[PDB]
Amino acid sequence: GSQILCVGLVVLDVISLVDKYPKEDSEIRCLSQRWQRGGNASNSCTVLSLLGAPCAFMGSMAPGHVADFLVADFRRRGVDVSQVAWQSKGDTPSSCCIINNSNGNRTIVLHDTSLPDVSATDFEKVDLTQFKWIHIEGRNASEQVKMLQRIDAHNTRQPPEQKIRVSVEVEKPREELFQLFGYGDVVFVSKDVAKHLGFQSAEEALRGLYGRVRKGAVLVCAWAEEGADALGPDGKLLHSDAFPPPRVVDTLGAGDTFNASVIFSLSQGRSVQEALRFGCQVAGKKCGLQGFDGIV
Amino acid sequence: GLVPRGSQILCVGLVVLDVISLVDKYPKEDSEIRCLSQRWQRGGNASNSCTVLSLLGAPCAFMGSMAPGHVADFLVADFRRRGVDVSQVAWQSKGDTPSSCCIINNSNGNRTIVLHDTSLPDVSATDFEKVDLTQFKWIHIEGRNASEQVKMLQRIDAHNTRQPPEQKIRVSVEVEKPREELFQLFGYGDVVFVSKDVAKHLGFQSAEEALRGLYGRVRKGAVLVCAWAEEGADALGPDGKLLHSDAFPPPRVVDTLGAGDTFNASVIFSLSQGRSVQEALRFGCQVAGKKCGLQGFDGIV
Ligand SMILES: C[C@H]1[C@H](O)CN1c1nc(N2C[C@@H]3[C@@H](CO)[C@@H]3C2)cc(C(F)(F)F)c1C#N
Ligand SMILES: C[C@H]1[C@H](O)CN1c1nc(N2C[C@@H]3[C@@H](CO)[C@@H]3C2)cc(C(F)(F)F)c1C#N
Repeated sequence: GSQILCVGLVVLDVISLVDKYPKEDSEIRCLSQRWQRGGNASNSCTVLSLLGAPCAFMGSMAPGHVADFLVADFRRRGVDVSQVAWQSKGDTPSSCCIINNSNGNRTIVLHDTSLPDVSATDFEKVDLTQFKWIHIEGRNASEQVKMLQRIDAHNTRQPPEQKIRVSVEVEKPREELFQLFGYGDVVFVSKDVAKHLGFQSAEEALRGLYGRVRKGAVLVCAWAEEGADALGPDGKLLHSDAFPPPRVVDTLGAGDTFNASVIFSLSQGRSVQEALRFGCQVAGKKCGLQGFDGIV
Repeated sequence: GLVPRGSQILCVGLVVLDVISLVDKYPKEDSEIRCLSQRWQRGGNASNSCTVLSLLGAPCAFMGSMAPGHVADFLVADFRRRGVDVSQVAWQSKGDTPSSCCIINNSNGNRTIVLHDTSLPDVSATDFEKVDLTQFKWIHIEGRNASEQVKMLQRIDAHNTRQPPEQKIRVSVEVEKPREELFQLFGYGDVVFVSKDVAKHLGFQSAEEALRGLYGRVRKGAVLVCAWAEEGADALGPDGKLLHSDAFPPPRVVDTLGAGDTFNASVIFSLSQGRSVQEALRFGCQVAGKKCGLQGFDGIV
């Protein structure tokens, strides 16, 4: 019961730092370039390791030079990679990220290689005893529901102090993913998902979606520079203002920084209010830096 | 390994990793869109000409700057996949190996480019001075860092001065960017290639106008070459006779990226084989035309 497991994507982010966002049909020169290990669950693993949490990553990779870069980067961070679902078909996903140096805006052109996703059969072969917390990035919902049903079955057979805490992230406005609201002790819903469901604020989103979560769950919604809100079974709306840096330089992975920090703070026994504040604090600190170094 | 004396064609210039993404619509700032296709391609003028030389059956070598890393590894493996000798690469301790990002809009064919950064130092005259020239029969220089490249050209001239006419290294220069610093390179090389883009920026409306207007800038005996895309290419040598070749357009145009480099490599290859300027022009247009109907460089020969 020592590690935090993150199930989701690992993507090579090919980043270009620009003075201004390029206009269509133009040729602009970038200021600088870097390769960064990306993906939601993968970025959250980076943040958890930097916060001092033992953590593991579970996701699909294909053998090759890009996987080697990613594996060496995970290993450099102290991220346990023993649970990686190695594939025999498809390439590892990669993406072109354009980071605007004047405001930190990040634009992503993702290349989805259509690598097979982590399955419920892959998850069944995992020894759950070493994990205190399991975070699932919503992707292949029907297959992930079976993974969540397996964690529930395990917890059923465990004393309350040995129960694995669960968090779920619904970040894409995909109908298939909305069944994941009913799973996990902590549900993270993105601003994009909230707006696509017609909600104009985090408070509207939380009140409008709480009926979809399981009994006792906490629903969390970060609204970028407007801060973040949480709603638990007591019906009390919790809010944290954002911690914007004076100069926002790189927002790529800000949401993942927030998720990992909320998870970390809750796993340390801190209140939902404290975890919300800590999440914004670390997300804000990150927005003032290129990448994840120096967040702690 | 052992490279036989006077056997290789060297190309000095840029190598870049081109990340090309095809999108249904241009992305709005701060958005996450999925592309239809994404390909990593080795680019750069000297680099593309190297690919074409290898496919034409010429032993060839690339000289350009790279920094150790994963971008360089991909580029090195791509050069090797194309049979390009990479022993002359100027490995750098500072800067990034060039990487560019091209977004192609599938709904209108628009190309948006986020060009590589300028952190990597170019091949210097000091780097070039440490190169034993005996293994090269032809040295082609892609005009970049002009003042440094002039010293490289002056070194090749010094070498040729003490060689019998059959062991003299032939030289070609490409002026492809409309940058003033590059225009001093017109005075170097047995063969000078001037792009349509450079010609138009100097106010020339055709290859004939460009060749007649710029011939005064080349060294005694040099041949000035100007390809004008689907209008074909022209050459002008010391005899004052304008030479022309019509283009050889493919039945369906698929990919024109690297067509100019294909033409340069083919002209160089044909001249290195002892063929006339007229024959080399025609061969250059034939290979450039064949390439335009193909995706990439496979199947050009
Ligand atoms: C997670 C949320 C939490 O609600 C505070 N925090 C911030 N999110 C920001 N986002 C989110 C989205 C990225 C893309 O992944 C864009 C920008 C920006 C800032 C900041 F104000 F620093 F600019 C902050 C903060 N603090
Ligand atoms: C090198 C020149 C030479 O003058 C014949 N050759 C061609 N160049 C073409 N270009 C070049 C430029 C790309 C942009 O990267 C546009 C298109 C097109 C054709 C073709 F007729 F096939 F379409 C041909 C030929 N042959």
